[PDB]
Amino acid sequence: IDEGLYSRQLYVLGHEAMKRLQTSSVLVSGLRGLGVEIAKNIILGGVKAVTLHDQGTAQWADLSSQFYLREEDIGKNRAEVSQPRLAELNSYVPVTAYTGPLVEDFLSGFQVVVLTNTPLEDQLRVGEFCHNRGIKLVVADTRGLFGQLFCDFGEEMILTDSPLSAMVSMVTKDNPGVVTCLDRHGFESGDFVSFSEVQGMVELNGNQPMEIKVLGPYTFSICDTSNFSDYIRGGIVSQVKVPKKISFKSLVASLAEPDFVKFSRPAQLHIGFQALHQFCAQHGRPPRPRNDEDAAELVALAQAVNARALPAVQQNNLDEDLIRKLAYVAAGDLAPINAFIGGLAAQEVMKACSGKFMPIMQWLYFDALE
Amino acid sequence: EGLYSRQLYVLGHEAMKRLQTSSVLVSGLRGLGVEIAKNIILGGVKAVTLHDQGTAQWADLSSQFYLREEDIGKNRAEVSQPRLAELNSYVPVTAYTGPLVEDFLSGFQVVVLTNTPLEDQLRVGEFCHNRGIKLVVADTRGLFGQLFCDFGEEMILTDSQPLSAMVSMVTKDNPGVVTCLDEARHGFESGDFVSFSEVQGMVELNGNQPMEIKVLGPYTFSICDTSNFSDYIRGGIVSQVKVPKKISFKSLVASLAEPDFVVTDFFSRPAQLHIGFQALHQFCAQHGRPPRPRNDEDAAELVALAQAVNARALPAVQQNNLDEDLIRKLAYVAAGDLAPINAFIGGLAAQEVMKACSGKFMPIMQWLYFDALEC
Repeated sequence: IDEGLYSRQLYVLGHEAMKRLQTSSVLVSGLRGLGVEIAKNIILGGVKAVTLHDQGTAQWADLSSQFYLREEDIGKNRAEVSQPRLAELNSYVPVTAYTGPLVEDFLSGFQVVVLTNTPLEDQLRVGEFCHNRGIKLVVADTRGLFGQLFCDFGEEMILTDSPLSAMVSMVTKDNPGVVTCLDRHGFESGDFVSFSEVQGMVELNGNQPMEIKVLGPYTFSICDTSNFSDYIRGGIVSQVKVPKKISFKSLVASLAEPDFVKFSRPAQLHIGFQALHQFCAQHGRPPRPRNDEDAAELVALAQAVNARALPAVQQNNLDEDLIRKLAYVAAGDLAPINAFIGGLAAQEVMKACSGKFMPIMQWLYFDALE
Repeated sequence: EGLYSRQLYVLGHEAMKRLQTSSVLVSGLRGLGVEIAKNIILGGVKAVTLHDQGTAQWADLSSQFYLREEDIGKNRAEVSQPRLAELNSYVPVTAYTGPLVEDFLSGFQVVVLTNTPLEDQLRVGEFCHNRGIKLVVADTRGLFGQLFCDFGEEMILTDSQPLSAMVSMVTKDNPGVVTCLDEARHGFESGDFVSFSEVQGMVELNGNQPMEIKVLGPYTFSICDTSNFSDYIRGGIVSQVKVPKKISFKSLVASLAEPDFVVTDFFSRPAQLHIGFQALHQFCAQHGRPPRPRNDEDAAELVALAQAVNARALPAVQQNNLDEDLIRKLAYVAAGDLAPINAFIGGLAAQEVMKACSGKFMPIMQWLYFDALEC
């Protein structure tokens, strides 16, 4: 909408004005701490609908961080237990539970998929599918003090970013208002624009950036101006944001060729996280703290992961200290971390759900106590 | 003898069974506050007290998951409390709906302020600083977040070319004792955290998490218990990983005026938000409401308030050219109460509370300012 201005759309996207057309349905997979934080945020955010997927049952190790699980739930399905309490967050957002396999024609009924507590192979599988049939993917993970966030919003996303100016010769009081000037173009459509020094309709000056619709070299269409004051000559226009198609690698691709985005050494976490999946897949558990053996194993795995990695990621010297910290600190499931990363993950979902604002560039790594 | 990274987990709330020393006040039960509370309770602090004098409003409901439409008009702290109490049977949760008087405050080790007017933030912060009560201030204005920490001039924490020394002996004992002849040996003090490589015989020392050091003489110091290790044979290098410092935190009053910012300590934008937030507080105290979202006159007033805050500002904060786009944005923005933001800021603030209760770890040095945009 023309009336909806840049700052104002930033809100509506970030769950403000919840009773607005909501178009994207979301699968949140994995209902341990991380996923229930994400699902809670996402339902309060008011996305069209939300399905909670889990094939695992509630375990003692899950109780600490999952605020909707109790002692009376151990052994019952995590999604089925969480769904009633999550459904009560708001009347409008339908919450459903699915305990089946993430089969391709099931996933296909979704615009967004969040993966949590998911083995690496399943991430690659689900992710290549999602990327192929256009489903937007958020992958989120917490290993003690460390966090990981991935996004593939598909090889197409129109993103707003940020400067050429023109000199206002006239603007109408029409719906939409129509700006003019002397010899201005390149504004095209979808550009957001700001004003200053506009005599007459002073209201255009301090306004939010407005979406533009170019009609020609001298004229573009601004936000509706019917209920404003009449115009007089003075005034300059500027260009505040422009759209760009950003192309996203699939998870399988980005894993090998990762673009990174507060932690000082993400490529090493990246390597470290890979090795961690390899460890868990071997042993069936993460590394125990107070266990210098598991940590040595993880270092061996990290070294090999580093050896096999493409020249981009590949480190000349990998931080074995950092890897050992990751091993010793992998057992942990810590509410404040989950809540924090669950926060970031939910804004990713919201971005994937509408608006097209700039998503995390596939990989983000975090240290809590650096 | 928890090794160092095990210690980080314990601070985190990894084990809630072990003894808990600090009781916490969370004031303001709006969505940001309830988020912090819920995190801190799952985290297993000794005791939480929820404070709110205000009643559940329409705008409170989108965040603040516990509140529903039925709760409108009931006190936010009291509605929030039974549900919060179910999260952890080890953690006593109770509501208080009275004013923040000195008698009430004095019992707490850590006080968290959300939803608090500035003049109340400063009065409370002067008090907590004088008593050595650790303060955390957390705020959300739509897409913008604000985070503040005062852990007292009493705060000690460990931090990071690293000092190295050669090992002459390690006893097999509880605790084990290291003998070291290096001239470097002088740099190592009690409470340093230390790690090893190249140790022969007692190989279990090379793998381990950094352990805390107690110095016994000019040539010796005591590490973690090695009673069940293998006999030390020869060689080895002891390196200094972490080193304890005493940092002094400015109280909130002083810190408002001379802020140290973070994601700068782990340039103009936070200083400018700092101003905006100050401006925003003044605007709200005057109009009894925030700037309306579609109102350019509100936005232009905040710019004038902010421009004046800037003029009074000190060189740490003051700008030659104030980004009025940022201020106008913040005004267009203030109404917002977004769940993913409060959650994420509420995660961070909770980590801080944790550090305050049992932390030798680096809290936010002064202010952390956030915008919901990423590079």
